[PDB]
Amino acid sequence: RGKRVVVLSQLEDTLVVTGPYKVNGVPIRRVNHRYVIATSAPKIDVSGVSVEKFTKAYFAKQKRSGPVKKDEAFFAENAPKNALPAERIADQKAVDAKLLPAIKAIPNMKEYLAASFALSNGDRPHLMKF
Amino acid sequence: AQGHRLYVKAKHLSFQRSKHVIHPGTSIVKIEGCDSKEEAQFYLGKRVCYVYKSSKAVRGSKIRVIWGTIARPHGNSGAVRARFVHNLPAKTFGSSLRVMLYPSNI
Amino acid sequence: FKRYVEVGRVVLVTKGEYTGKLAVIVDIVDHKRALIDSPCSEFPRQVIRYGSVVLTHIVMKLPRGARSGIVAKKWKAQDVCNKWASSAWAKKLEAKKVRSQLNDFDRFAVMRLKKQRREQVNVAV
Amino acid sequence: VSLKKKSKRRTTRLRSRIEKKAAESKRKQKRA
Amino acid sequence: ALKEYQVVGRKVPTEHEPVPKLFRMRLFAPNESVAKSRYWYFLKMINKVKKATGEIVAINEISEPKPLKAKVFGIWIRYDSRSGTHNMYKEFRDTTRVGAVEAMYADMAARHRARFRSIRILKVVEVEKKEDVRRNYVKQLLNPHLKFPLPHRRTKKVFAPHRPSTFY
Amino acid sequence: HGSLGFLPRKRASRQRGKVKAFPKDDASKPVHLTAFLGYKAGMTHIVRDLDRPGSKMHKREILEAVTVIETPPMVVVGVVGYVETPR
Amino acid sequence: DIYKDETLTIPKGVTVDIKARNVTVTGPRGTLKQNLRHVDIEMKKQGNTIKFIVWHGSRKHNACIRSVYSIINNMIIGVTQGFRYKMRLVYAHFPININLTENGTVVEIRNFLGERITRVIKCLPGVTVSISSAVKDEIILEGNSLENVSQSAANIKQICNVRNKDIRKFLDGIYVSERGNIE
Amino acid sequence: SEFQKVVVIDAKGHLLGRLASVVAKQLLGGQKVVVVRCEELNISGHFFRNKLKYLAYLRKACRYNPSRGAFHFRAPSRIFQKAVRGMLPHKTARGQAALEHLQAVEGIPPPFDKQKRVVVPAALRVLRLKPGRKYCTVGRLSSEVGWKYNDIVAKLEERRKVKSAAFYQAKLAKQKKIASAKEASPVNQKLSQFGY
RNA sequence: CUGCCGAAGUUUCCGGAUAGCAGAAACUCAGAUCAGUUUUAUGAGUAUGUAAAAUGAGAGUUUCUAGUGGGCCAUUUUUGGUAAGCAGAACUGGCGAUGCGGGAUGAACCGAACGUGAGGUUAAGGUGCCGGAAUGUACGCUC
RNA sequence: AUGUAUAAAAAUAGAGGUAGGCUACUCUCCUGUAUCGUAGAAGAUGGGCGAUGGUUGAUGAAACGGAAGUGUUUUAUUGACUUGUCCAUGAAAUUCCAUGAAUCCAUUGCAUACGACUUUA
Repeated sequence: RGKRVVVLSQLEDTLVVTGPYKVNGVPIRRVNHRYVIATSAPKIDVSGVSVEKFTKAYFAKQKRSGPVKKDEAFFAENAPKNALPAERIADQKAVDAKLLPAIKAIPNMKEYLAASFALSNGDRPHLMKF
Repeated sequence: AQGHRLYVKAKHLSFQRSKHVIHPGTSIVKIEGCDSKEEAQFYLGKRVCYVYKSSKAVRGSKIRVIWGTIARPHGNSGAVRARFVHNLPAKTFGSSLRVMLYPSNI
Repeated sequence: FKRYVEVGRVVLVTKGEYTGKLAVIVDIVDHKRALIDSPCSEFPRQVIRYGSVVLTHIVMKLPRGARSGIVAKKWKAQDVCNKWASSAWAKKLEAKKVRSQLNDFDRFAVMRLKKQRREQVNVAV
Repeated sequence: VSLKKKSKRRTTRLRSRIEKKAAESKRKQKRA
Repeated sequence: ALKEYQVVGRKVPTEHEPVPKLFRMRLFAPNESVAKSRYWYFLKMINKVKKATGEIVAINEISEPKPLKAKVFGIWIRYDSRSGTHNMYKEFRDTTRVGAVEAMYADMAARHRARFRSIRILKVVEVEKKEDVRRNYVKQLLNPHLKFPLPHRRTKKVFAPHRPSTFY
Repeated sequence: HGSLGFLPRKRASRQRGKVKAFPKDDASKPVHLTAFLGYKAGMTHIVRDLDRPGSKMHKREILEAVTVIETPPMVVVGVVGYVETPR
Repeated sequence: DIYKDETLTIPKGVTVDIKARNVTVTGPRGTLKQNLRHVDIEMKKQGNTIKFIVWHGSRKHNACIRSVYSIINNMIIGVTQGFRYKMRLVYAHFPININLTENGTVVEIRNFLGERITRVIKCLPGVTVSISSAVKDEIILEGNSLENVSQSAANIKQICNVRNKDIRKFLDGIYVSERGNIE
Repeated sequence: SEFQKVVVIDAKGHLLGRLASVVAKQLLGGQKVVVVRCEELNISGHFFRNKLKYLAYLRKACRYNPSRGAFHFRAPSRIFQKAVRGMLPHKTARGQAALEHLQAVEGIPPPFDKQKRVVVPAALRVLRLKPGRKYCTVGRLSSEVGWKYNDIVAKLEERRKVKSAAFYQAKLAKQKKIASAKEASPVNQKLSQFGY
């Protein structure tokens, strides 16, 4: 929450989005369009990054078919370090590599995604125009 | 400390009522910063939550939440009507509510 | 006093769809209504109530009941446009107007801008 | 509080007889 | 919102009166239905023409020919009071005949507490010459150097931080 | 009944009569005390010349009952400061 | 009426400042400060002319314009010529003894109607009392404020009042004889 | 618009009922309200009329233990608290909790003289009364019906105004230095396009 | 215990019958009859009575069997009046068998007529606070 | 609680200044939609460049605050952080919302229906 993210493509229902992982460390994710604030920030190129590999099945979680879960070794498993194959870091690093020159060229883009959005005193969302 | 509060501050005014008959199913919520029914249209359908604290540690946490949704404006002053999953207690009149920014349509 | 409801005085509309628009009182209808006109085409000559406008310090030399064309000619000759802007009141209103149509990315740039502005806090001891 | 010496608001029996007083005035004018 | 309506009407043609006289009235009403009702009321009270025997031959709203020219309107009315028989003459300065009548109705209901049905407007005229003006407050309006500070200014956001300027 | 200025009609909460009002403070007068504490021993009667001008018994002897209170000197053991407040 | 105004020409008087409606009229004779907050009137100062202006005022408030005008003119007269009141003692049998203290701001009256009570009156500020030798049993009250001088005369007269006696036959008292200016 | 957890209201120049009506609703909304300078409140109507109103209020008494009768409070803050209390459901537990969130005082005591004091435009006498309308001050009304601390509040307020003025001069002098050094930084004109 | 139907609230003759209102049973009737209604026409004195289109509804009888036969309030006409009240009729209304919203509170005032619920919208009355809802807009008057 | 951020005074038919000698100047007001503050794995790890400041934690202080002063400064250190301007790592699979005295027992009688009260021990 509060992280600023770049939209890669529109899925069937969600949006495949990811902040440049070298900027804000937000992996590729499906995000429902009802939990997104579209800003008037300048558009970042996306034609240079290939998105067909980003499918609902690709993001899908392995089915369990059972209520079983909840174990210490289970939580020691998964984790950002492992249980995700090296191709996942590979394609994202390709994404950041394709995305970084675009954000670098136009000023303030890197710091903007580094910062996290939040409301302050005297902020009224219905009157502010993102 | 200015890096959070993605919600809007609100207050539980009272229940939807006549002079003598109260209808606890829907509550009247004053979203602060909203001063007309036109501005209340922005907050229609947003998710409002009532956050309170309890002695028992349910789920290892002492913080409980009652969810709800803004339905329609109430009057000309910018107050709205909200329906919660559990009808809010009458002791929460004048208490603080949290209006989320989702489901977003901006 | 410094503001008198008189023919030729420039007013700023505060209520109605023309809020923020500049006008000049062409005639005094009565104690509670006046006829105004503006050189701008989007602002039509109309009768408005004093409660909807604020009397500005600017007064132009304009004959009573001048038509729209004469009012525009007098307005351009006496350069009331940029005469109102010369006041700090207009600059504040425009600065307020510019700020409200700002967006999130501009607001982010502003905080960096004003914090670079603040980083000095250098005053001679 | 009110500074009056009488309650400006009367009793329901008092207002009821006032409508009867209004009835008397109609009787005085129309028939009597 | 009152509207000025030209209502022309006449009794239904008959053998005795194959060409009935057409009577026209300029009368103000919120809508055409009220105007035609008021027209019938005046016609009955003057010519004794029954509503059933008559018919409305034309109804037309009349806009102000010069809504952007400030004028002075003098109105003669038959005020209905406790005694129910009084004649008054008033003068209002504005840019529209409808506005003057609206001000007339508001003024009479304010000062004399007279309702719409009790009041009947007898005639409305436009006093173009300054000299025929009979009212001092109107004459003070027609002075050439009219200038005065704005009166009755008075000016959610409760709890203002500073005090109001309530001045220039 | 008697005077209503004394209607509480209850036992006094205090054995020693508390002073409720002190004489108004004046800066012009130099520093002095205003009260003392004694013990009622008893009374007797005395004969005193009546130097009362205009009285029927001017320049004459009168018998007056007079109360005697023993007042050994008091020891000033402390001081208290009082601040004026809107309360 | 939309506009009702009164115009006043100020004299050599030094300052006629009306800051916060407070008229601090300073003249060669002296200075008087008075308050005009009781009236909602515009005091516009221009050169040697002062305008009291009321816009859209009613008859009740418009009556205050002239009253404000008069008190301004009266106090201006005070700072320039001032006011002197001549009060002549009137007695039939018992002489009225008047004593002046601290240059006359307090007047002590004794032996009125034979009474043994000393009637002490303190005059209002800016009023000095003197006994003129030109005319016997004559008291002169000179000052800057016409309000203060006339009030002082009224207080002295009311103190020396005849009670329970036929005023037709008992003429005893002190009464004001002339009301004028020092120059 | 927006709330504050604690709100200090400068009652000077306000109207009794208009300020009380706003305050009572705010208390019910769950806000904590501190009203300072309750002796400077104003009431529409001339003093003698308002004095007679208070005298009529004092007249309410029983024939059995006037202690059982209404307790008439003369302090200006207590007069304001009475106005607020009649606008709350005080016989009800909700109204009782509303009252405990109100703190009306005379003058500005130390814990609040160093805090910001907002005003209520809906209750300001200048914005609500036609000029030339008679009005009275609660401090004068209180002091004439039994309040005996008008002078002490007056003296204490004069000292506070002196100390407050001295603080302002230091703040104003400081603000001028930042104001002078503000345009020294070029960035203020470099990107003033954003309206700042 | 639940459900369904559901009055009369008073004529007309000597406390009873007749009738009225409510049901049941058994019939005939839909190219038929009705109506707390309005037109049209006729006369007669804006009303009246008589007869013949509009609108609505399936419209009729027979037997026999319950309960009811008060009052109160209000409008209008009229009869007298009287310090002034009011008194006498007629008239149809409202209550009465009936909760509910409003009128601070209420047998007669304003709305509204009721299975259990969700949503929406209103009547009457309201929108400073108690109290849900504009310390709304515009024009005046009043201290 | 989610920035728990903001202390002139008075007037409203006027104020506040700046610049001047209570009087001559001009400027500002027309609410806070302001000002302060706000980038960082709830905020990680290092490296520069440029300030020579800012924000504080713990000590040591001296001046100030009495209306309810329980807080204001000035600081002398020490320990941190600094985003003022640039860089380089890390972030994830949580792979679409959920968060020491007093009392009784005694004593007194200045007190007393009984308690209480005043004493003494």
